[PDB]
Amino acid sequence: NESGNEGVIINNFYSNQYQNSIDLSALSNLL
Amino acid sequence: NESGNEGVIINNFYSNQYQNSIDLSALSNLL
Amino acid sequence: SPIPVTVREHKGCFYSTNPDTTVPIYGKTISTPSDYMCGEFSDLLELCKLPTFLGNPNTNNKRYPYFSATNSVPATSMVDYQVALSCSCMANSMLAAVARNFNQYRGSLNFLFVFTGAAMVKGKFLIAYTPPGAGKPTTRDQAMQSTYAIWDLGLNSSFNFTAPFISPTHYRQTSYTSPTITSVDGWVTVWQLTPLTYPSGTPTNSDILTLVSAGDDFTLRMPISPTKWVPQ
Amino acid sequence: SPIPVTVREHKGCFYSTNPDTTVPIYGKTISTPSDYMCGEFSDLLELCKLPTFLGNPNTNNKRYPYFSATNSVPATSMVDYQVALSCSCMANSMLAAVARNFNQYRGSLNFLFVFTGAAMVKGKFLIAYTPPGAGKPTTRDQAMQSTYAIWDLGLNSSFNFTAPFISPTHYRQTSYTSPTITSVDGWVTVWQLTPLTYPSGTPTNSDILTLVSAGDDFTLRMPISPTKWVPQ
Amino acid sequence: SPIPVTVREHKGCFYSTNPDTTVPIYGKTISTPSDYMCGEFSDLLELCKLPTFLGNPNTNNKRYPYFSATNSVPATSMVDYQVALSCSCMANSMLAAVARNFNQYRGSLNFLFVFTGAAMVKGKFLIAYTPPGAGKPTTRDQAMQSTYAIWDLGLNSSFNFTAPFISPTHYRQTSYTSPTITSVDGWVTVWQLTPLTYPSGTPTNSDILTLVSAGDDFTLRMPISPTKWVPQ
Amino acid sequence: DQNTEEMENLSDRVASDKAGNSATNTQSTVGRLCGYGKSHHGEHPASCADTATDKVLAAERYYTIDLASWTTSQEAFSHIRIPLPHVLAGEDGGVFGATLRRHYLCKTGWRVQVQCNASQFHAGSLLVFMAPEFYTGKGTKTGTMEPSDPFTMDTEWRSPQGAPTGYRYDSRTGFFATNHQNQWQWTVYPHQILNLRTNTTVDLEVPYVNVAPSSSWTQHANWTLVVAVLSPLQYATGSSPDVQITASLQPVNPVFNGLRHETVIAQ
Repeated sequence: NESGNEGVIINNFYSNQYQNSIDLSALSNLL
Repeated sequence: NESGNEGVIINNFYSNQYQNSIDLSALSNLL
Repeated sequence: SPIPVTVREHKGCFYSTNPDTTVPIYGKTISTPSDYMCGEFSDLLELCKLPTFLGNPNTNNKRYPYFSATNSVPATSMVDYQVALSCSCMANSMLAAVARNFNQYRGSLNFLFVFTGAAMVKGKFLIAYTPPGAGKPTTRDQAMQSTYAIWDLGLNSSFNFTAPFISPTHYRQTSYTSPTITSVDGWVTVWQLTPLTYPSGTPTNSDILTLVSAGDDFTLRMPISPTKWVPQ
Repeated sequence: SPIPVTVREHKGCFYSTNPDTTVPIYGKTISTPSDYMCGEFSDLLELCKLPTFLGNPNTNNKRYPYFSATNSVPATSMVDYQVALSCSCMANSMLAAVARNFNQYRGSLNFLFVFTGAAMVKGKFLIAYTPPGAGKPTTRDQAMQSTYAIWDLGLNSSFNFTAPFISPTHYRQTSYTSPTITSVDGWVTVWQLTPLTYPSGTPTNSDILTLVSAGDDFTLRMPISPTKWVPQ
Repeated sequence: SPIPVTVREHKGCFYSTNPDTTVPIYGKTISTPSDYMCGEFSDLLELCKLPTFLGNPNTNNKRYPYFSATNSVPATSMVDYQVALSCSCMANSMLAAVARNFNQYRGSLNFLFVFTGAAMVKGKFLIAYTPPGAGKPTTRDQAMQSTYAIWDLGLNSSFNFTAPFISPTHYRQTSYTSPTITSVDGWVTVWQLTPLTYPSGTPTNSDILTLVSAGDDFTLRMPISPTKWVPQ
Repeated sequence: DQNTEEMENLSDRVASDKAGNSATNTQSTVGRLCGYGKSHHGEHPASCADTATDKVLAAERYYTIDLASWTTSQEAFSHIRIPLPHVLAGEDGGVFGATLRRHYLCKTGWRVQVQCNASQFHAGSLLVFMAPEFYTGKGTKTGTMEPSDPFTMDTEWRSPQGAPTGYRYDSRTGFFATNHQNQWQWTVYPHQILNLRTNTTVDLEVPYVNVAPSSSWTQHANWTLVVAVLSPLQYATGSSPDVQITASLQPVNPVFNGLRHETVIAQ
C-alpha cells in the first residue's frame, strides 16, 4: 500500500522526475 | 527527454502555435 | 475558455498532516544512489520487538537491570511491574519508546528473563500476569491463579514469557496518565517457588537480566507525538 | 455548474524554477526560420571537453600558459596544480567555467600536455595524480607511487593524461571554498625523469603548452549560479 | 468533494490579446441572417493587392497622381521613389495602409504604370530597382545595371513591373522610422530611354498614372497598431 | 601519429589542394580542419528572388598575401586579425572582389592556409583559429564616440591586455564590454596549431553562419581570421630571425546575388 501520507486519486501532475528524485543504480569539429 | 523545465502531465491548453512560435522552413471583381 | 469554480469555505488553510503533494522547484535532478547499504527497516513494529532493558531500582534511586535474588522467602516478591505500557520500567525501552509516538496498542506482550548466576547454582521461579478486577496480589498463593509459568533454572539460560491481552476494548491507549482511568491494565509479578540453591564455594546472591518486547501479535496505531522532555 | 475547489496554502506564490508554462499574448505567430545555420550544440558537457588553457604564474603575477623546463633537476617540480576543479588554474578554463554554473561533478578528468621545444631537442617527464590521505609530495620518488605516465618527448608532440576519480562519494562538489572540507581532492604534479637534452645550436629553455578537459566520463549536475565577479 | 488548486502568480490579470473566451449573458439568441450579401473578404492580403494611387509632388506641395513627361532629357529622372513601404508615396495607398497595421513584410512588390497621353504619341521608358549597397543613382546609365524593363509606349496602355525582394533577412520591418537603420531597402527610378515623341497637332506634355500593389508573393505578419494621426 | 618521416618533412604529410587555376602544396601538414563538420553547399539564399551569379570558376581560387613578421620580441596571446570578406575586398582580391562590390549580397565559406616555415633548431608555437563575431577595429575613435577601423587589416600586432573588458570605448573604466574575449578559451573556435616543430603549415575550412542567409559586405564581417602566437620564437645565435608569416585563402562556393554599381569608400 501506497506511499505514505499521500493519497489523492489524481497523482502527480508535474512528473515524478520533477516532484521527488530520479533514483538510480551504479557536434564536431572534424579533421 | 522533455523540453526543458517544463513538466506537467497536462501539457498546454492553449495551442503550441499559441504558446511558443510556429517554426518554419524555407474574392474577385471579374471581367 | 474558463471553467467556473466554486471556492470552498477553507480556501487559505494549511493542513499539517494533509495527504497530498505540493509544488517542486529543482526537477530532473537525480539522486546519489545507494545500492550498497544493507539494513533498511521499512516498518517500526519490526523494531519494538527487540528487548532493550527494564531498569529495576535501589536506594539512591539508581535503578539498574537485574531482578536479583536469594537463598529464600519472599516477600511479595522479587518484583512487580505492571503492565501499563507507560510504567516506569518499560519507559526508556524501545517498545515503550516506540509505543509512545502512537496513540493505541493491541496484541500480546512478551517478557524475557535471562539468569546470570553461577552454573553450580539452581533456583525455581513462579511467574504471573494478574488482570485488573481485584487488587495487586500480596502473596504467590494469591498470584498463581493467574496466567503463569514455573521457571526451572538449568542449562537453558533464558525463559520466555508473554502476558496476553486480556482486554475488553479491541485496543488500549499507549498511556497518558491523566489518571488511571479503567482502560489500563496489568501487573506482572515473580517470586521463587523454591529458593535459589548453591553448594559450597559459590555465591550467595545473583542477578538476573530484564528485557521487554512486542510478540507476534503487537500492534501500535494513531500516530501522535508525546510529551516534551529534555532529560536530565 | 461550478466545480468546488480547495485553495491550497501557497495560493499567490511565484516559483522561479517552476516547471510549468504561463499565459501567451501574441499567438499564431510564425518564427523566422533558420535552416542554414550549422553549429548548434544541445548539451553543455559537449563543451567542457575542449581544452582551453591553464595559466602557469611568474613574479609580477603574470600567469602565462606553459609549464616550461630545463637542462636539469627539479626541485619538487615543474609544477603542481591540484585537482580541485575550482583551483587557480582551471578557473577561467571552459571546463571549470562550465563546471561552476553546476553544483556537483563526477567522472574522470583529462590533462593534455603539448611540447613546444626545438625538434633537435629531447626530454623525459614523469607525471602523476596523488590522492589525498598523506600530503603533497615533496619528491618525484614520493610522487611515482601514484597514477602516472613517463612522457617521452619525440615526434609525437602531445601527451594525454587523465586523472581519475578516486572518490568515496559517487559525486563531488564543483567547488565553493568555504573551507576545504574533506570532499576535495587532487594534486597533479610533473617533473623530469631525465633532463631535457639538446645539442649545440639550440636552446637551452623551452616552454610546453597546458590545456584541461572533461574525458568520456565527466558529469556536472544541479544547476546553480555562482559567485558575482566583475573582473578586473 | 473539492479538487485542490494551486493558484498561480498572475491570478487577477487581464490580457488584451488573450487567446480564450469569456462568459456570455444573453444566450440561445439567434442572429439575423445574411444570405443575400455577396462581397465578403476573409483575408486582408487579398486587399492590399489592388492599386490605389501613389501621389507625385509640385510646388505648393500639392502632390497629385501622374509621373508626367516630355519631349526630352532627363535629368536623373522622371521620378524616384524608394521602396520603403513607409515612404511618402506609398502611404496613403492600401498596400502601405494595410502593411502598416502589421509589424513585418516579405515577398515581391509590384508597380503598375498606365500611360495617359495621346494615341498619336510615342515614348520609351527605362525602369529599375536598385538595391542598397552603393548610392541612389544619379544617371540612367548608373541605373540600368539593376533589375529593369524598357517600356515601349504603344497600343497596350499599361506596364507591369515588380521589384523583388532582395533581402538578407527572410523578412523586413513594415516601416517605423526611428532612423534608417539597415534593414530598409529600395529605390525605384524611371527615365526615358528615347524621348516621348508626337506629330503635329498634339500635345507636348502628358501625364502617366501611378498605382502600387502586393504581387503573388506579398506577406504581412505580427499584428500591431501604429502611429495616432488625425489628419489634416 | 602520422606517416614515417623526419629532419626532412614526409608522405601522408604531403598534401595538395587545387582550386580554379591556383594549386597548392605542403610537405609538412598535420591535417585540415573542416570546422564545425559541414562545408558550404552553393545553397542559394532562399532569402532572395534573385537567381544569382553562381559557380564562377575565376573567383573560387586561392588568393595569397602576407599578414606579418613573427619575431623573438613578441609576448604570448599577442594577436593579428584578418576579417573576411573585407580583406579579399578589392584589387588584391581578383574577380571575386569586383563581382563582390557589384553585388549587394554574398554568402560564402572560407578555406584558409597560413604558412610559416622555420628550422629544427627553432622553438615556438603559433595558434591559428577562425571565429565569426569577433573584434577588429584598430582604434578608440576621433573625437566622436564610436569605435576606429574594422576593415583594416591590423598593420602590426596588438597587445594582450591583462584583461578583457573588451576594449570598451568612451573614457570610462569600472567594468567590462560585449567585445570580450577570453584568449584563455580562444581554443573553442575551429583552430589548428602551428608548431615550427611539427608544423610548417595549417589548413582550415569553414561553412556559412551569419544571422541572415546572406549578408550585406558593406556593414558586417561575419568571420575574422586570427594569427596570434602562444609560445614565442627563441633563436640561437646563427639562425634565420626573420620569421615571415604568410596566409593564402579561398572563398568556397560563394553565392552572390542582389546585383548593382561598384561600391564607393575605404580610408
